[PDB]
Amino acid sequence: SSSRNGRDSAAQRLGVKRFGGQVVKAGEILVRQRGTHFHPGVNVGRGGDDTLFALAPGAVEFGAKRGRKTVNIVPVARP
Amino acid sequence: AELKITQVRSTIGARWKQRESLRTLGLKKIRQSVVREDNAQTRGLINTVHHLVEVEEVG
Amino acid sequence: MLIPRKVKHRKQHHPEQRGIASGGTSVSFGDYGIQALEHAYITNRQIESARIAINRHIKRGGKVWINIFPDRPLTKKPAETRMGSGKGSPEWWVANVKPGRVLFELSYPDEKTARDALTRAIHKLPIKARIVTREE
Amino acid sequence: IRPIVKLRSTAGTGYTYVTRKNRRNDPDRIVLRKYDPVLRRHVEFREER
Amino acid sequence: AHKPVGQNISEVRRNARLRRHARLRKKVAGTAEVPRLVVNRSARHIHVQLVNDLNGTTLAAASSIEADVRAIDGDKKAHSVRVGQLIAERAKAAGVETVVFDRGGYTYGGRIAALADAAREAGLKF
RNA sequence: GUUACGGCGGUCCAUAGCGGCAGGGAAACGCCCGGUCCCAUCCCGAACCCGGAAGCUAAGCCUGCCAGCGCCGAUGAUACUACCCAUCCGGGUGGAAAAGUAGGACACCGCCGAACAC
RNA sequence: AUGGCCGAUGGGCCCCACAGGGUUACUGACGUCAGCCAAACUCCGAAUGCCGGUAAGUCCAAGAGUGCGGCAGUGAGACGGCG
RNA sequence: GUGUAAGUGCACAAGGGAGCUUGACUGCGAGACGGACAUGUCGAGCAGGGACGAAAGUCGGGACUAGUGAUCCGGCACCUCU
Repeated sequence: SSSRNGRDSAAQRLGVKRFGGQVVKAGEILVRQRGTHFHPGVNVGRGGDDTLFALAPGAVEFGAKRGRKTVNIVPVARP
Repeated sequence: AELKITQVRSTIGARWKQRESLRTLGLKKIRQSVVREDNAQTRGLINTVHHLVEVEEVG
Repeated sequence: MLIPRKVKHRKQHHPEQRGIASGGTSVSFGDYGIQALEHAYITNRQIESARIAINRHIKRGGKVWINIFPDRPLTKKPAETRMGSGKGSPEWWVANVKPGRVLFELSYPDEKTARDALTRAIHKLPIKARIVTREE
Repeated sequence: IRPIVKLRSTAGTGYTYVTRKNRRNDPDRIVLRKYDPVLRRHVEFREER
Repeated sequence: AHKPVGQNISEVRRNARLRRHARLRKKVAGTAEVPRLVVNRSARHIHVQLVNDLNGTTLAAASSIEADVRAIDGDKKAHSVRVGQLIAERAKAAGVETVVFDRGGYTYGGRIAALADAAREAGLKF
């Protein structure tokens, strides 16, 4: 006999790249995702592939806003 | 406040966390005894390697 | 023999034979019942034979319930074939029966004939089981 | 022959190029579309057949 | 007894206005350096606030209520230009030159547009 | 400063909702009156917009009453579980610890403004 | 997907037309009461592990880690515990 | 319902409709993801010259992820190179 299956796609390495508290530079990829399981918030932008990137430095802060899970970047105050 | 921690069993068959916890306690051999505090850190180390150590509350 | 009208997935992993049953641990339908004490895949044939054994040991009078449906497929590769070349086709339909799960229930007047019928059923069944009561 | 072909939208006022794709079963060859060229600025581009 | 069955056009208007207000407010938001000039418009009056949505606080407000503008012998658009002038000069007093206009879920035209153009004239930037 | 209050926002966006049954119209919010003007309906001045102030709080909005429906929901226990002990017991230790249930939880906070007060 | 309850729906019967009716030995959807199941179901949701930070530990040593370069070999694994 | 598989998402709409349009751009790209290598991916932001919008702002193709083929070789157009 034979199987009509056997295929699979390449793993896309989606996920969260910078978790809560992680200090990140601007443009840093925080979240690789397909939709908006994580939404963009403060100083975070959404790319064409629904990827979340920091628009400014800071520490990643995961929050909520009207039920949506959000990703925010809180500034790191210099001494 | 102080604990005497004597290694009684071996690192052979022991996992990385356990071996390195013993190192972090200062133990390298069977029947090697090290004296530490009763802090949370050494308490956690002992919780990780209780099966490899015999503990005695000093005084 | 019981069987589902359809399943979304015809080829499924084997149901995990672990854990005590969390639901169906009691009667909720009748007076006397069969409780299981082992893990097992109970099949169509077993269920129907046990139901029949009850319905023959006692006749018109009383009612029987079957609190499990065998909606879990089990495949079988053809015989005289090598390993591989795909997963087998469904052959058996089973119900994963954890201990505690009540399988059969009945309501009949005389406890004697009821318990004896349930004993016939248990002997048709592949597992160690137990008579249980709605009362306790 | 493909329905959606290369097109090669070129420019009026200088015949340099931009390329994209457009279905052949549109009833024309003339995808007049504005674009920015190098060496000039926004002008109308057409598809040289 | 009595029991009306359909939601009134007032409820429809309110909820829809709020919907489209939130719609444009997805993009628009105010700051201390660029406040949100948010409008409310009834059939009788018009109101504006300057908001810093960071703290959810108002910096300067204006309205067609107070007598200095209610006394005009003109239309609601006249009241609107006066309100724009007032909120412009009050914002200048508060230390503002640049805002972002929140039309409150209304259509930009008539009274609201006149208010906005008046504030633009008086000095605010948008 | 006080409102049965009008806006703008916030909350691990439901302890906030829905549905009650009894209420309110000071300014305001509103319905509401008309389309001459900007503007508008893939038809409609319904809407959008504009000009208005005849009457009405009927509705929206707002206030009080609530465990009726939904939502929240511990504790303890259980399941599951990392490590460990244990020659099958998936047994047991010390740690973590649900879901479901049950007991019980019914909006709050801020800024501005309005009338009044002052 | 189990049993009840209701009862559309149809099948029959009787009023016997054709419609409209009641009535049912029957099927009986939908809904509802109770009990259940799922790797490709999830209102939920652990422990662990992972990422990061931080304070310490080890610290005459783990003979650690990272970077560069020379030299490799390996790229047939096995059993056991757990999933 | 989302052009089309499934999933993640989308009702705040990314779904439905209308108007205007061509950013389905040029030069670039801080920083990142992913990573044997080669591939691949996101990208704020600066300028140019534009579209829409009152403005803020958005637009470097499409809700996202597939829809493709290294190098060699050769072809075409343009270029103040040889």
